Amino acid sequence: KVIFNGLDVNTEVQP
Amino acid sequence: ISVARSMRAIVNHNEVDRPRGAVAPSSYEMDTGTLSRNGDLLYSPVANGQVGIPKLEVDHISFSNVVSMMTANIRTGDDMAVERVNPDDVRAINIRNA
Amino acid sequence: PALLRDFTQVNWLNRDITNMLQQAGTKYGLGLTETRLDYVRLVKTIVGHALNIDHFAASVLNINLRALMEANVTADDRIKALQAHSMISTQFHGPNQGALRPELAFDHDHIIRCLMLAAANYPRLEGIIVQINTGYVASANVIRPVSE
Amino acid sequence: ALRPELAFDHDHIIRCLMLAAANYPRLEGIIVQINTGYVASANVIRPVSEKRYFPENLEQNQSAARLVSAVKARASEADISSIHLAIAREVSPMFNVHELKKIAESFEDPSSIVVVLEFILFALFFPTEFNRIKGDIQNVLLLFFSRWYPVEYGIFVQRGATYTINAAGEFEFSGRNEKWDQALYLSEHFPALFSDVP
Amino acid sequence: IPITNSNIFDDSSTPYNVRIWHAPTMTEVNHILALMRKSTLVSTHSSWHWNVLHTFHYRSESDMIDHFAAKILEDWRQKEKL
Amino acid sequence: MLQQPTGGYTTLEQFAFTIRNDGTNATPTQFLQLLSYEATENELVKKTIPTPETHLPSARNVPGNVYIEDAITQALFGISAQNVNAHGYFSRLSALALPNTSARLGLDGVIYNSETINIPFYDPAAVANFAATYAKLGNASTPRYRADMIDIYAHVGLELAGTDAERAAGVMPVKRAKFDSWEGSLISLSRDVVNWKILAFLIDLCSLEGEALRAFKTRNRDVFRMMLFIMSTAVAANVVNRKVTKRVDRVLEYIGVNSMRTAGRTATITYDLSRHEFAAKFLQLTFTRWNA
Amino acid sequence: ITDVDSTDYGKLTLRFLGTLTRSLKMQNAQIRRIRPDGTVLRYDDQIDI
Amino acid sequence: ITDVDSTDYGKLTLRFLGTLTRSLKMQNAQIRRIRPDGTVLRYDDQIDI
Amino acid sequence: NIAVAHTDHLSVVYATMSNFMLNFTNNFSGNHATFKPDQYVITSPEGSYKPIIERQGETVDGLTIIDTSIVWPILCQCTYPLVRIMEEIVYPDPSTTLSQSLSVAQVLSKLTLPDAFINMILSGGDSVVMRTYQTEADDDLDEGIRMTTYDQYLSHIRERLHITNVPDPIYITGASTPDQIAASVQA
Repeated sequence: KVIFNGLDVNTEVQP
Repeated sequence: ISVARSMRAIVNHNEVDRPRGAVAPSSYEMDTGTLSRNGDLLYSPVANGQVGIPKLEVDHISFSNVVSMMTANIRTGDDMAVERVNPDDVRAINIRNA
Repeated sequence: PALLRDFTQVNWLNRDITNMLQQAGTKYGLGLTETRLDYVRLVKTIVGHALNIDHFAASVLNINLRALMEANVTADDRIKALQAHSMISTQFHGPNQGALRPELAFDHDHIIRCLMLAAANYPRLEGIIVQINTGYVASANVIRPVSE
Repeated sequence: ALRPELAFDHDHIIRCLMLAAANYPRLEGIIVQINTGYVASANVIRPVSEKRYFPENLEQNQSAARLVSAVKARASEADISSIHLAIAREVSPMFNVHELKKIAESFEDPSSIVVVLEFILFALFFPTEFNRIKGDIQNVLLLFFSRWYPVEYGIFVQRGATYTINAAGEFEFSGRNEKWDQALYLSEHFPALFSDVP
Repeated sequence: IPITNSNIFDDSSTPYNVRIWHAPTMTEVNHILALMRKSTLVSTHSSWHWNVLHTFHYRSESDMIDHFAAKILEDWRQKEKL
Repeated sequence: MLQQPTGGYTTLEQFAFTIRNDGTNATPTQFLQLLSYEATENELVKKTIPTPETHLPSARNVPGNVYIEDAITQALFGISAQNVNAHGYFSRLSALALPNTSARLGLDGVIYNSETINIPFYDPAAVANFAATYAKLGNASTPRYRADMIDIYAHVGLELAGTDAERAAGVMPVKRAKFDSWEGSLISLSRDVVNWKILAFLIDLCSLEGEALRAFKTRNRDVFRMMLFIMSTAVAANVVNRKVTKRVDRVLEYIGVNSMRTAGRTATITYDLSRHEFAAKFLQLTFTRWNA
Repeated sequence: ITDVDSTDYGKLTLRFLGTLTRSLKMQNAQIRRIRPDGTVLRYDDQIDI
Repeated sequence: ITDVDSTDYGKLTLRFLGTLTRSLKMQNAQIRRIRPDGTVLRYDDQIDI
Repeated sequence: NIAVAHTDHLSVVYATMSNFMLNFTNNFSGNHATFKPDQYVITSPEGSYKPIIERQGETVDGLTIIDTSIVWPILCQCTYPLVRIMEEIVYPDPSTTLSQSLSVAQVLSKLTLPDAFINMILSGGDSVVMRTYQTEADDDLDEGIRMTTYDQYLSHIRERLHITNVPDPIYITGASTPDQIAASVQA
């Protein structure tokens, strides 16, 4: 879709 | 009875060079020594070419020690972000192969 | 007490402490002493401060840190758990934080022990794990009840 | 005709540029912005409103649905800024080593070839930037090859996934399959897909 | 790879299954065999067909014992003529 | 730059290897004196060690100065070390392998990317000679280059427990090492040995030649044997203690046999699989060098 | 004092690791080519300007 | 002395496990396979982890 | 349909941008098989090591990561002056990009200067501490044998020898004739 120069993070793993 | 005693009579006597029964702190309270490569603490070497005595090897108390500690740059236990990406089609997924 | 040197007004004490400190065998210090920069970022990571502290606590603090740094397990390894708890062939990306975000390795041995133990003590543990799996099935949306 | 100003000190400027490159993270962006502006001022390219992504009928065709959803997965909406940046960075100096925005492609369906073209076009429009991120491209193309040309792939990978050039100029392949990292871009190693050695 | 009984009329659970391994260098073979001590019911011939290392994995120790006894009789019968 | 003596760097008192014991700094030899054995019916036979791969792994472009002494000694004897190959910085040693490189290996055990002030270092010739072999620690993990984790340990047995007769014969009974011991003896030994500046021992092992090398081997046999000892406890299948009339004898069964154990235990340091691979590789290299 | 905006100077501004300050000290520094190993090369008129 | 609260999921699980009677004697306890016959097998490298 | 707009127009924009004052690096040689960037560091005997190109991963600037999908709009959804029907071509004034290149260079020298300036001082400059032990009675403090620590030599002397293409000066052992020293000094 829209251009994005960077990692497109979605998950946030716990330690 | 005074087994925990580090020091005693921190005062001057007006006549004698030191009061009788005055107790200086042990040299071990003040030998900061070195952290070793293992992480074991050590006293300073007593003579050249000797490794120092590990502080846990012996019963003296050492009140100066090198504690390693992480700086602001190192951080641990923070939640970490990632781009999870789903399989394009569930039927195509391979449960099986070794 | 090594800090009392040339500051305490008590003469014998200052003399004695000066002697102990002037020995070859004993040398007081108040670190920083050991900096350790990263190999990639080139910034300081673990640093060795010579605190005024008992050698026992220092030894425990050092044991813990030594554990955390010698594991060579970065936060990136959490991805390996994520793959396990994810649908087969999900991919994960980034951000390659590197050595700068260390963590302890997943303690396989101890966890399996505690599990077998609890399963002995708490048969109801079964119903906990089932509950977890149930929820996963429920979220995978494989099958839904219907009126028809 | 005399200009009563000091001479451009070429040598000093390159030195201070190098020091700034060592110490000032913002330098890269600064230079890029200058270049971006040039492109923006050259008026060489503007986004249009309509998309010419598919041949007529093929978008609404029922059997095209996967390929469409494939193309739509890759085909991002235009922005003057991102485009001008893409153009500018072909000329701008790179300091922090570049990385590809990693793609998860199994390459099962034929439509997956989109990603392959997505790289080929990238290598045509932007040979330079392609040259920086190419190993990260090779990690993807290797999946495409192993899935589409398994036997040629086994041969190639048996030769080595990478190579180094020796002083005589001859190529020297690793003999080993190993995933590329951009950490290697600054090393002696090159992705082996781009060796052009038959 | 599962193996069937040599007889094809015996449709019953297969005693074990062969497992081809990636190998190919001797070193990779060593490593695999070292790691096989960590597995459960697993065994190998002194050398392998196609020169590809492959190991047998048994459903149970009885099946394993039968395979071992069979192959022992074959080595015995062979060394008898060697 | 520290000049290498006609003997190795090891002749210098600055590099002396000593484990703490009986309240002093014992030389490894006087500790090895306490070692005693119980031969079992089983036998170790030393097979020829495979020649190490010619390949030197690339010292990938690394800005930092790798602490390699700490990395090796902790990989081999460190109590808490794990996943030693995933960081894989042992490869960096190959940077020193080149003639006329700008890198220096400091006595701190750091591989500086360039010569630096107030940091004494080994003669670059000798470090080139050492790196030429030990950079191959870097390819400990690569599948093509892994060393045997089983047969190599027989050599360890032969070099430790092995009597001059057994060593001549090349076969010895699988032994069961034992020594009178203080609490946590194996752990303190493994740290005293982790603290060693072993790079002296290795650089001398790799740079010396002729009568100097032979004198080096006779002078340092006990050092090598001690490293071998900590390693053998990392691989020993179990380590019991015995009551012996108000004394306690530590007992490792068995010398020369890798149990391949990876489970942790209080008595000794444990090898994760990566440590097993690394140690096997290290043994390959060091033993190949120990015979010439 | 010289009215320069020296913010972010001598620092990495990584998105995930945060800002990281490197040492600025570099007394007697030189611009030098490095071998890909990362080790420094002697200056050469043949290649370096 | 050392009870430290849980995370809400841990409260739910501790509640679910019920009262911790802990009749099992942990003195020198170990994890070992029984034979189906009811005897306790020795540890076996070659089968137990 | 768009290739003329790329080759016959945008290509010139690359050709001129390549001559811009601040595009100082050699980005790519046209051959993927062999090209590697020239790689440099600021570096000192004192111990600093500062690569110009380095890999730190994604940065706040958003320049590091590349979405290659950008090629699709460039083909399938972007107009060009050449396509299409006739449109006047813009030739930007040099003065804008030039003058901002120049202003950037002055911003940069102004910025690096305090760093460069402090370090000139911490270096101790072009001089070295030197003991001068006397070998005879009636020796002035100036007279005697000059000597210095190795750290000073590394820090101040040796780089200059390297920079002047001369053999590294000989070590002196016990067996050292003055003539060898003369050959070395003249070398």
